[PDB]
Amino acid sequence: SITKLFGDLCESHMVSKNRTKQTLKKLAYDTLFVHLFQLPVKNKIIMLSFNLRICGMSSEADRLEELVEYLEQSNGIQISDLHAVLELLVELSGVQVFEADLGTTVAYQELEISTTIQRTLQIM
Amino acid sequence: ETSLVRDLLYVFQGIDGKFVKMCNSENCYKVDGKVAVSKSLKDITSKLSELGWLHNKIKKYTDQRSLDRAFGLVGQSFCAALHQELKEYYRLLSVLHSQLQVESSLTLRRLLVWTFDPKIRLKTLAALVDHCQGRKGGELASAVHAYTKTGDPYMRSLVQHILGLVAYPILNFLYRWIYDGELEDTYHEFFVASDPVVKTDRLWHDKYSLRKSMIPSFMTMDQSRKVLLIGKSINDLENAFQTKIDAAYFDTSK
Amino acid sequence: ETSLVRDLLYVFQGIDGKFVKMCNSENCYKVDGKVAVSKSLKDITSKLSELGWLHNK
Amino acid sequence: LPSQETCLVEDLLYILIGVDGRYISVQPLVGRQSRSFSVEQNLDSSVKELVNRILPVATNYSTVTRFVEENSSFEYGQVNHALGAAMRTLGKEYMILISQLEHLQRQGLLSLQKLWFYIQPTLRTMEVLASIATSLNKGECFGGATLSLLHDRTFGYTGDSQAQELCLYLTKAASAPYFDILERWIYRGIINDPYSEFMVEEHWDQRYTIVQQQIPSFLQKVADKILSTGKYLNVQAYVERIEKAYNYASKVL
Amino acid sequence: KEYMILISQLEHLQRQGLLSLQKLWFYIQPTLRTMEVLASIATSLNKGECFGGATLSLLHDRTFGYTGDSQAQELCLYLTKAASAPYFDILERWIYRGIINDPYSEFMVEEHWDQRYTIVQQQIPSFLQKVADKILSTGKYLNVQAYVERIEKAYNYAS
Amino acid sequence: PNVLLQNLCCRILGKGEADVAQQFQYAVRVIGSNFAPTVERDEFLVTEKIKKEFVRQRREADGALFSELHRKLQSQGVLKNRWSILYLLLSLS
Amino acid sequence: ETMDVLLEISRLLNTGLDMETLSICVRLCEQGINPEALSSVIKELRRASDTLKASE
Amino acid sequence: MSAVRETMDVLLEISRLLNTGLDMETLSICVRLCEQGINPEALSSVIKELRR
Repeated sequence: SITKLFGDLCESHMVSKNRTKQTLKKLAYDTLFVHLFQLPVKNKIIMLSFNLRICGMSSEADRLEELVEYLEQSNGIQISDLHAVLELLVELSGVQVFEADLGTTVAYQELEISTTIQRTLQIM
Repeated sequence: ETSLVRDLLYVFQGIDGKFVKMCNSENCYKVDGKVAVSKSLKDITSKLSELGWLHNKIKKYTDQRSLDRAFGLVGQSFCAALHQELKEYYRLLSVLHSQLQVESSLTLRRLLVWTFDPKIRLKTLAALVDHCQGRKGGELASAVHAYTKTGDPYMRSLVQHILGLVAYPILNFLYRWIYDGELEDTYHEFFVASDPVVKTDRLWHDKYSLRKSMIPSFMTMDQSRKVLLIGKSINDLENAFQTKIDAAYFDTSK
Repeated sequence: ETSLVRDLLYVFQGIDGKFVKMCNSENCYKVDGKVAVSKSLKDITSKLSELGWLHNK
Repeated sequence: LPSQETCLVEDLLYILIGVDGRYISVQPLVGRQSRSFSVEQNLDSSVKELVNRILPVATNYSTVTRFVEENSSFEYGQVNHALGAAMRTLGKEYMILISQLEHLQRQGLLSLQKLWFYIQPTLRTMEVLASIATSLNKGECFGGATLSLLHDRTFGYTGDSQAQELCLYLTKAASAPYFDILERWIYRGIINDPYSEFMVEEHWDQRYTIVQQQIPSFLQKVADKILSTGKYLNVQAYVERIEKAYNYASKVL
Repeated sequence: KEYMILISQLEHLQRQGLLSLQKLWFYIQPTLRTMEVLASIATSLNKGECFGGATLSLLHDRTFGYTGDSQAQELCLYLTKAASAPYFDILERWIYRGIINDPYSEFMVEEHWDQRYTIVQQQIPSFLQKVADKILSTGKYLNVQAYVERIEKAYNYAS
Repeated sequence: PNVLLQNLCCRILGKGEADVAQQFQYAVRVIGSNFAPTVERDEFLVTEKIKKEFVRQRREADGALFSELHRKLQSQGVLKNRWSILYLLLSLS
Repeated sequence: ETMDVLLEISRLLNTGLDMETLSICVRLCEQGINPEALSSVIKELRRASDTLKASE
Repeated sequence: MSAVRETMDVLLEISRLLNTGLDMETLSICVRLCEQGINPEALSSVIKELRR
């Protein structure tokens, strides 16, 4: 049932309390109503995969395409509007090789140490 | 001022600093040998090895750790988990160092509170290494489960992490032994000793005798004895692991 | 100093740079000139000498 | 004090490359491949102890890196060669770590403590390889003797996840040469090993009988399967790639 | 912890000319009301000799007694629910699942069908003695504000 | 990028979407892994290849004519990245 | 099968979905709730959800 | 706008001489790909397949 599933949906993002469950259910229904009042997936997916390829994630572009193909040869065992599910994921989407990868790892840890310090600096 | 902050940071980072800790041979606080002496000295000294005892105890365990395995596989697996929570401990020291040199903040009260959340963390991890002299799981497994049985969600988080990694040889030994009866222990990573009673042409007799002496808390005596029966027939969650072994008892039966 | 960093690029290209070098049994020789830099970059530039000796093979 | 730590980050960096440092001296004094590191004098014992705990790190580095350059210099065409290739690619990410932390030393801010954190990941990776390499020098292992040694380490280092990764990689990457030397023995009944890369001893059903020193990474029972493959050729799920050879053996009979 | 960061908030300020005697006493004032009630709470638990439900029963009498003063009311509210979040979980698996283990006598029902359903007075409940019976007897048939309705909706399931 | 390349399939193949899908997949793969030019930029080299092509075919008049056409393309001052356009038209002669 | 498979695709596309929520959304699609609506609905519910978490 | 029309006319003339068999629509698309910094080598290969 759709009315239940929308409450499971709001409640899943939190995993007073009782009031809040209703406040957030009301929002789900509302957005649905507003939305109503106002290309095939397969292609949309390829276009996301193009964007990966130019960024040098060749392996991942293959892998996203391979898996999207796999589902289509089966019919799902608990899926039945597979195009729409993939579509929802689409709309919510978003030497020197080894020094690029390492350099990112080191630079990301460098960012973290500084954000904890500035935050403590802020309380004072 | 700032020199005596530097001096206490090194005790967290390792063992001793600019002056050595030991009157005799023991790790109780440090010598009065500071450049500034007040009567606030008596508390900067008692806030310099408050957790310093408890850093070097885990670090020294990890120093002794270097077996390719011998007298328990599980013992050193436990000690790896402690090397990972050591690791995180070092990142909270690197932000102190980062405020105490050029790349107040030279105050020694700010860092107190920032080690005070770690003072409930690394202190009960020192309590847990003194509670585990086990080396075949079910003393270690019975240890980390017994600190989720007392309150405080700041030590409940630390010991619920470890439970899943003391467990990691115990279930990796299990699944293979439901299915095939594969064996890949020489030091015993399970709570059932592997062939104590040599294989002979069977009546369907015990080729394994169980130790009731060490048992996980994610198993029991009667659940230990069930899975030995799955091993004959082929020939995190703390009560839901005992359910699914009974569905392995049920799957080899049907 | 930075002149020394340039000088090794040419040991890959040849056998010889700013300083006169030679290959004997193995390895392009190193003069780092005057002291004014660490006694330990000459070891770095020895790992790199075998690639100038290997170029000329 | 904070400035006294600073030339010891720089001095340390030549020690990790392997070369001679500026106040940390490099010393062979052991017949094993490891090299001992001694820091010289200081007028501050605070920095003396700090330097000392970073020194067990280039210790485990120098084990494995010397081993693979001893193998290429004095030539081998063996499965212990292909192990030495497998350790070489882990040595690639290590020596580029030494460069990344030397990039931030020109933008200097590095402590010996802040810097230790990054050294602590790569201490794990090298400690596991160092302990495989020291056990091979005492053994003097060749061929199948190396394959089974490596199998012994996949058992022991399961329960430290990050140690499993390295010892799995060595056993698989050392098996992929060894089991190809098997398929070329299915296709042509006569092999050439440049030393020994396979068990079969070469000079009726042909005497392709084996030394009891070289065998697969597994025990002898799967070995038995490929011994009878060559007797007949004259007429996990990585041990079922042994099963496809012996199934082909019943059909050729 | 939230006390000691306020101590650090003043030490930052104390390396400038600002704070003197009663400059600090406006920080001391919400905290004074806060710690004086937590301390008159702690005297009675320790020296009263109170563990299990008996502690809850004291904290319950604080919510009554501390309606005057909103700051006072916010602390014993927060302590009496922070003291129950372990103790409710043990009773929940009894009335939901039908499993209990008591190693420290965490809940009132101490095992040993012919297993007993004790309601002890060293863990006397915060709630009525009558509604504690309704806890007890949910568990009877599973054993081999609105926090009282949680038990009643447990109780209709079981019988 | 994503749109323009799809447009290319659509006009040539003379089909809309859900007809050109597999073709799209080849095209995306092959453009993306080699996105940026693999040659050193230089208008003159490409032009010379076009004129030699005219001479080889003994179309001398058109080879001279071409020279007038390239100056006209260049002069307008609108399209830059000219070498790549020209390059393409030469490969497909 | 399909759900493990979809959970990898969701992750390669970095969308923001976990296994529990995805499962609820699948049953929403099969009940004929539009993808565009359902994407709208996820976003609004998250924004409010996070605002409530920072207050706790 | 006008210079953009004149320029396309020049390009169409470049196309007729070389026998590409690109229309006014096919050329205009090609240009647009070309202006975004796509490698012409890759681009030519795709085209040949699309005509198959």
